Amino acid sequence: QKPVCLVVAMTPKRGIGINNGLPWPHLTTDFKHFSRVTKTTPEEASRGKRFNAVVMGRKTWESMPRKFRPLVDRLNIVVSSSLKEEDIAAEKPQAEGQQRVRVCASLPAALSLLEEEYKDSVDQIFVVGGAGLYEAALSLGVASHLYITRVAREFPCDVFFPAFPGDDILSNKSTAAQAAAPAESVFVPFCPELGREKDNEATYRPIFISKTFSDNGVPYDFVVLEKRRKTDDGLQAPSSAAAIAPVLAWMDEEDRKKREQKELIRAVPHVHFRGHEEFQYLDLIADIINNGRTMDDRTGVGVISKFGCTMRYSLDQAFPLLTTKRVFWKGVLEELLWFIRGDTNANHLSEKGVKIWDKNVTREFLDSRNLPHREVGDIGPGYGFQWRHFGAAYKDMHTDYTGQGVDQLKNVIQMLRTNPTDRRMLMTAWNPAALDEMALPPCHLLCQFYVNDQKELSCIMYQRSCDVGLGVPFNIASYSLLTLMVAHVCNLKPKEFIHFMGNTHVYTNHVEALKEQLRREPRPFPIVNILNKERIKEIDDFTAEDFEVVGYVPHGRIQM
Amino acid sequence: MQKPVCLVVAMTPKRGIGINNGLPWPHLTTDFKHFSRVTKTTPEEASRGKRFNAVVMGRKTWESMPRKFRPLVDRLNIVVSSSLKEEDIAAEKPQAEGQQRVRVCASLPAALSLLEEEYKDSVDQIFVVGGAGLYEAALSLGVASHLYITRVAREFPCDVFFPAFPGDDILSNKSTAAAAPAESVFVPFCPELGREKDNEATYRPIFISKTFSDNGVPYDFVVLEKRRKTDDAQAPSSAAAIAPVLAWMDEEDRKKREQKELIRAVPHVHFRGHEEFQYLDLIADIINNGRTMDDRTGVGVISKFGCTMRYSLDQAFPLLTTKRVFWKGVLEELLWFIRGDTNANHLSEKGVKIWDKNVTREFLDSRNLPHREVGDIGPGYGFQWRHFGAAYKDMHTDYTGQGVDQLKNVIQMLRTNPTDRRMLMTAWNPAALDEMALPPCHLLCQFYVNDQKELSCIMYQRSCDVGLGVPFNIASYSLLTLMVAHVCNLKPKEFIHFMGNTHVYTNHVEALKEQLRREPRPFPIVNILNKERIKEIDDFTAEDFEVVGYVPHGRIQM
Ligand SMILES: NC(=O)C1=CN([C@@H]2O[C@H](COP(=O)(O)OP(=O)(O)OC[C@H]3O[C@@H](n4cnc5c(N)ncnc54)[C@H](OP(=O)(O)O)[C@@H]3O)[C@@H](O)[C@H]2O)C=CC1
Ligand SMILES: NC(=O)C1=CN([C@@H]2O[C@H](COP(=O)(O)OP(=O)(O)OC[C@H]3O[C@@H](n4cnc5c(N)ncnc54)[C@H](OP(=O)(O)O)[C@@H]3O)[C@@H](O)[C@H]2O)C=CC1
Ligand SMILES: O=c1ccn([C@H]2C[C@H](O)[C@@H](COP(=O)(O)O)O2)c(=O)[nH]1
Ligand SMILES: O=c1ccn([C@H]2C[C@H](O)[C@@H](COP(=O)(O)O)O2)c(=O)[nH]1
Ligand SMILES: CCc1nc(N)nc(N)c1-c1ccc(Cl)cc1
Ligand SMILES: CCc1nc(N)nc(N)c1-c1ccc(Cl)cc1
Repeated sequence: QKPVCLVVAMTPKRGIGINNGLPWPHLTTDFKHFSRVTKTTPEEASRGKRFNAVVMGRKTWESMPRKFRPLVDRLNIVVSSSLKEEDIAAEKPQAEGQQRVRVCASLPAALSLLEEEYKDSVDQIFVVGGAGLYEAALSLGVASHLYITRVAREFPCDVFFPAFPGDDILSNKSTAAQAAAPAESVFVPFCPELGREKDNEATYRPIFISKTFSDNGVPYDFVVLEKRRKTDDGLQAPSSAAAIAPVLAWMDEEDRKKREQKELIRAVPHVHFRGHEEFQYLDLIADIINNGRTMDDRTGVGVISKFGCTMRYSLDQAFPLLTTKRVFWKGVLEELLWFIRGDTNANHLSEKGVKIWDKNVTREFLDSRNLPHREVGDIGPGYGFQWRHFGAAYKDMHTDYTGQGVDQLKNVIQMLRTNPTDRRMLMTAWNPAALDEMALPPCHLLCQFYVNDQKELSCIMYQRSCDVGLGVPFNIASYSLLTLMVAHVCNLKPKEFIHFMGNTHVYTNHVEALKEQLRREPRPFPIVNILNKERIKEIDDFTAEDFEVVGYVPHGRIQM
Repeated sequence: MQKPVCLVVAMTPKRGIGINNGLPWPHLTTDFKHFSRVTKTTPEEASRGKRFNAVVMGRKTWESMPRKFRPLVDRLNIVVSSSLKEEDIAAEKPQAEGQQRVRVCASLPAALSLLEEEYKDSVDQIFVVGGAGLYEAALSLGVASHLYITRVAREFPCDVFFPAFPGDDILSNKSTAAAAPAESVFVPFCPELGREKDNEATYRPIFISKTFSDNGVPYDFVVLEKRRKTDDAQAPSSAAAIAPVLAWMDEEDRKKREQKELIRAVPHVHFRGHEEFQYLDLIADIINNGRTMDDRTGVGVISKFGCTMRYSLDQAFPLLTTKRVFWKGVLEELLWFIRGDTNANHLSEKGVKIWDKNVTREFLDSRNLPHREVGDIGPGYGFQWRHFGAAYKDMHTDYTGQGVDQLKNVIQMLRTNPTDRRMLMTAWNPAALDEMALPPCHLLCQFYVNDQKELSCIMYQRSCDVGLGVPFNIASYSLLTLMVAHVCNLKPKEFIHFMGNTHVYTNHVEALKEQLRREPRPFPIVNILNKERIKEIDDFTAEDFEVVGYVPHGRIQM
């Protein structure tokens, strides 16, 4: 009895085709993935001819170009009542060592044919579309695994993958007892022989979530879902390992005792291959809750903290705007352009609807800072003032500072353009002489740039204090966005943002909300495009209308 | 023999194990726990009708054992002796219920046969636990598959020594003495074949732990494995479902790996607990995976961007051991930093010349500082630490009260509000960079206190020569953390190293590959002397520190 899997690419609304074609421009990595999965013999992936079978409906077969069909090096089965096997053979000369294309009247007939006629030759069976055959395979319950390429952008479609148990992997579902009726869905039998019985309901659970890819401006990732019941929950010589085991046992005794005391928090534990880069962020939250120390802090709330943490995010395919909770993109962008301008007037942010600075520039708060001479909204000689005018004497948010202090951002960009191997391309906001004049001591206080041999730019930012629940996603996007902007005006390609964290903490009053967020599987990351690239020559040329975020499909509000 | 035999011992770097029929060092608590856990645990519990292990010892070791511990409880005890009588031992202290009668045997082979014969169903593992006479017999018989060695990092006077053995280079540097065939015990690989030229074994490390200490004594744990000397010059459905996808995702890295000869430090060590493995693994990862480019001086640099390491400070001090670190230089330069001094002649006159090449008239002129006196580093590291933002005239000026004194600010906050999240000290002053002989390399450090009065430090370094600078930099900021912890009545916990451009020079690669053949030795202890006299960071002098148990490998021939 041979394994059956489904292989499909779909939009978040399950769109898979239009006018008997695909909805999107060509997805190059997905095509490699489709070929490799369906052509790979089982012994190869784990490292007389044996081959796999691909089963498709008639429209999917018709949708292919004559030169491309049948799919090479796999047995092709077409489910159809009208197509004839002789016609297919008559299309073009049969190639050597290629299986004759078979036509069957239903999916059960196709599987029975493979089980019986191809018992010694076929290894694996892939159902590869379209919606008619996917629906048949789901309702039959024969698919142990679904290989889904989640395309993050929406496209006009007229053919959709059937709704299925587990399709919350694609998009947000009204499920908090607020749905008007049980969601539309195929019934998937867990034991296929027992059909539709209440006791026999299955669901598909993700075991695999890759990092985000893109081609042709389309972001997407790869997931593998495994059928489950709905009522469900180095290497060394053995002698070497046995000699070592008693020493490890006593060395781990103190940790094992404290593990067995508390319950260990773990983000979406059923996902075994955790390639998505947001798993760094989810695992960080879990590790702070599990292993941080509870302590007191400036605000009085109480925190769990760890000291010295790192994450890295790729910028060459997609943009790390986190998906298990929506990030305030407009605030990230408006605040970064404000920084770049050297602006210290937080009212300019507030009037645009970005309120993040307001609580720290009230008359009340500025007086707690012993700055009663500060007009409301004046953050003092803080972040952007130090970036563009490091060391200048500060009067107020209305003063013109052109030519005062050191313009670090200009110096970094000039060095990247002329001497990109330089090891001093740094920008800092931490000016200890100015700390008492500021509304807040800088939090993200240092960044460093680096170029490799292929004109790829990377950025490290060092943050002294990190609220992982609320601040960290925002800071990831700010400095990733900065890296895209610097790369563009320096004729570089953005490669990586690297995040160095000092005091890294969650607030104890957020612990329960974070546990709920840690039940969410990350979605594919969006793409951030720079618009009007020919117009933008210098870092000061960017405006708030020069950016577009594409394919951003985050989880909704936290039910807590 | 169906039953495994292992040797368990603690020894100084000179193989010393005993004096006056006792141990040569103050009590080592963690080693005593380790000894009990290893010899007591039966592999049902290690891997996770009574079964037990046996411990076999010589008569003097039996006599040395404090009577409250003797016989070793929950283990069968066998004493090898020509004079002790089993009846006398039993009458001296009769055994509790469910404990084993102590046996007496005339030789190690007699003891091992008794165990294979009479204790077939009950004994699991056999440990030889001393002393030198029984260790020598076991080594020469070749019955011990593994050696559990506690490496005590300090020499102590001893009158009894572990025998010289093949593999004892794991302990200390071996001079040009050849002497070994006459000196070392010959260890049969196949014990049945005895001493034949084709039957020669050696012991190789598979396990090196992090460094522990008790009572001022640093030490670590290694397990050695017997080898031939001629060796030397989830559910399957889930996993199978995932495999084709991983196969294509890894195809690019796989085809580059197949073309590269991967560098790997001492790859026979499988458990790599020693914290110096982070440094050795970093060298390897830079050579395997760094990008080769050219730098300021036109030579090749292999570089990576954004690396980290972490070193514990609560038991030992991370003075690296695969190559000697210039401790005097580390300590003098830090004291100089703490003074805000910028006169590199003050270092040079103490035999610390690390700054000289960057304060010569010729070099200073290349910095467009022709008005700088020889030896004047400008407003650099310690000046920014103690006088941040102050305007700089020369290295003779008195800058008292000028600028921001970050170091004093950090100490006062640690003393008064330790959970503050702003305890930072920076040397990166962009307004002063052009006046400095060198732009600062280690430019920012941040402190943190947990709920147990334990202090940690992060230092951020923009440019890291892993071959030469980084071991020095690690010692500098670990030492600074020890000093800050003391004057704040805190305990030092951890030094965390954040690295930007992390590189090795291509013309060091050959010498580095040699270094990567060296197994790390236990870290030494750094003690602060005269603690009662030292109340403020400025109070420390060079005489206030001692380095205990520092046993680094010697110089690289390449
Ligand atoms: N994004 C992706 O991964 C994929 C996208 N697509 C897109 O999907 C669309 C085509 O899919 P679709 O339109 O659903 O058509 P199908 O490929 O499902 O072919 C439908 C035909 O196949 C036969 N058939 C299908 N289901 C059954 C069944 N249960 N029992 C018996 N015969 C059956 C019938 O053939 P007859 O009428 O001859 O009896 C039916 O008319 C195209 O736009 C294509 O581009 C296709 C594959 C994968
Ligand atoms: N640091 C460590 O890990 C350890 C240290 N020690 C230290 O080692 C010292 C004792 O070791 P050591 O002095 O060598 O004495 P031993 O413990 O080796 O006992 C020596 C006696 O044991 C018997 N014996 C030993 N080897 C043989 C043999 N091959 N064949 C027959 N009988 C044998 C003889 O007993 P008889 O004379 O009765 O025939 C011999 O006189 C003490 O200082 C002790 O503290 C001990 C154990 C571990
Ligand atoms: O960009 C920022 C700015 C602030 N914070 C958080 C860290 C702390 O929780 C708090 C700042 O207060 P202090 O670290 O100064 O105490 O806000 C961030 O996470 N990111
Ligand atoms: O404390 C120090 C000072 C310097 N370097 C190394 C790093 C670089 O190889 C070189 C300084 O060169 P630049 O990065 O400034 O170009 O010295 C260190 O590793 N540690
Ligand atoms: C490469 C497109 C693709 N990607 C994935 N992940 N699955 C598929 N089933 C297909 C596909 C679509 C149309 C045809 Cl005709 C064949 C295959
Ligand atoms: C705990 C000391 C110790 N540590 C180790 N690692 N091995 C040993 N063989 C011993 C030891 C020393 C003397 C006696 Cl009598 C028994 C055991």
